[PDB]
Amino acid sequence: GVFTFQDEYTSTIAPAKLYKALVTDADIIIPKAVETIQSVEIVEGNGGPGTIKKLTFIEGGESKYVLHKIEAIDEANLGYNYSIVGGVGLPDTIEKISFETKLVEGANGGSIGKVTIKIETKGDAQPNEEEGKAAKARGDAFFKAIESYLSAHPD
Ligand SMILES: COc1ccc2[nH]cc(CCNC(C)=O)c2c1
Ligand SMILES: COc1ccc2[nH]cc(CCNC(C)=O)c2c1
Ligand code: NA
Repeated sequence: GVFTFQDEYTSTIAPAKLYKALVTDADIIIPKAVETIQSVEIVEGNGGPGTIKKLTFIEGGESKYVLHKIEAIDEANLGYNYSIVGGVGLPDTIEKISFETKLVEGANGGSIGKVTIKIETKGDAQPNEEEGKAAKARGDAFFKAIESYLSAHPD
């Protein structure tokens, strides 16, 4: 099956500066800002499409990682697309999960962060609702931590 999900986040922060933190300078900023993420590193590639990044994080007290493959990166248009290509544990019935993200101008010089998630499953399997809830919350917390960090570090 094929399933879509969307979420949106608002910030008082300007979109180009949020995108620099989230994407350009992600390998430095994300582990500083996000207290459950230990590291974000390039496993292979030059930063462009095809690049594989490894995000190491703690969950339930246990060290885990996930691998992200960069699918599109467009700084001019504040766009970044990636799919999950590996990690700890099993996908179970999840064949594929990709993300499409964009930042746009929001209220009073601020931003809106838009994320579209596309999940492909085996046959008639449905995406797990408890894991969806957890993912949704993680996304919220992630975007919020980045905002906190940038605010606490004017520039
Ligand atoms: C969670 O909210 C958003 C919103 C707009 C976004 N743009 C770019 C990213 C970063 C995507 N990097 C990772 C490791 O997921 C993003 C996140
Ligand atoms: C609360 O922040 C966290 C904590 C652990 C994590 N592992 C992986 C991600 C990336 C999350 N990116 C998006 C677009 O949802 C992550 C975020
Ligand atoms: Na961290």
